[PDB]
Amino acid sequence: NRLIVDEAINEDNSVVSLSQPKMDELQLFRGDTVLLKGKKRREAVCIVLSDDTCSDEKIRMNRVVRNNLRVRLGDVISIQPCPDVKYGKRIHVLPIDDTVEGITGNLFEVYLKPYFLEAYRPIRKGDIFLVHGGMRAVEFKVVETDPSPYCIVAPDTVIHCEGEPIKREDEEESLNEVGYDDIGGCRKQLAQIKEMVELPLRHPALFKAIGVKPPRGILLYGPPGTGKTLIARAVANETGAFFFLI
Amino acid sequence: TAPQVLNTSSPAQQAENEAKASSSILINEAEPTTNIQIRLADGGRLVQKFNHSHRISDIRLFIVDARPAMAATSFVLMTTFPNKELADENQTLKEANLLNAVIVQRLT
Ligand SMILES: Nc1ncnc2c1ncn2[C@@H]1O[C@H](COP(=O)(O)OP(=O)(O)O)[C@@H](O)[C@H]1O
Repeated sequence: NRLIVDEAINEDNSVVSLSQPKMDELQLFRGDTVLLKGKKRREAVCIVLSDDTCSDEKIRMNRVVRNNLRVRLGDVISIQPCPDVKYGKRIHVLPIDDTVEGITGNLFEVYLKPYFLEAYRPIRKGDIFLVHGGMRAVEFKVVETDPSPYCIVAPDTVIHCEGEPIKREDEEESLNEVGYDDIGGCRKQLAQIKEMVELPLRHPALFKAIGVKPPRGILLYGPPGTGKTLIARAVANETGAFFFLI
Repeated sequence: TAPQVLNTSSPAQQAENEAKASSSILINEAEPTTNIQIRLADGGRLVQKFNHSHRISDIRLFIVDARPAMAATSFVLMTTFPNKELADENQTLKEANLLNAVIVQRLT
């Protein structure tokens, strides 16, 4: 599943391009329920097998999952079949970036219904995608969680309309994307940090080959004013551990 | 919407029926084999066993031989997101772009 990625074609997540000889090489299941993984422990599910515009061994993903789960174009895209999920009942009426730029109305009939072709949003309940009719730049955070896992929803039942606008600060407040490249050249000791956190990095198997873990507890030493918040948050969203800074 | 079919078959005979439906389709090793993926909307179960060059009527025969639940139930398959349906059952896979495409069991 480790393979190169295609450039952008459209601007909709409801249409996704396709590389059919690479699916002939691999084993990927049907359509709407296919998992893609990557950075910041973010599991995401959307559609594949739909457009077939580009060539083999490179597949177009949507721009909102180009900036999320990777860093830029030309990265390594991974695929995973995640089938047989249940059916949800009318996820979000609540957008989180551009409610005040326009009119509210019915708060879900206005922007979701002209911009779909029976793609009933199998996205994480709290994940983002730009969706609007005319201006086409309204994100959302999902508050309706009728299914627990990554699931599509049933066509057009009824929910409430409690959608209120918030400033778009939540993604860089709670899931701020940092990597090895996002610290300005500390690779004299960033390599040491990566060595120390590699046994915490999803690896119980080498614990019997290590005896006790040498990270019983790690102290960061630096001058007053260099800051250590993003340095300590670097292992967050690269290991996926619960951060909970105090 | 329409009535569906539940798990009325035995669990020990489903793999035997899948093997019989796989052996019903002729296998040729002189062609690049295309793995046609079918997912049914009667509970989310999905199988795949096909050859390179066949027809949509052979896909219907494979669905009939796979399980006896939807053999007599009328069903129309479709591909998601061209906003189109799957007519012309005598057409081949390459002409109507059925190369490992989306097949969704839709009940009318
Ligand atoms: N070595 C570094 N590499 C990149 N950015 C740094 C570095 N040191 C300080 N900064 C910048 O200093 C600012 C404030 O630092 P602070 O929030 O106290 O902790 P941190 O330095 O871990 O972010 C941040 O915006 C951060 O980008």
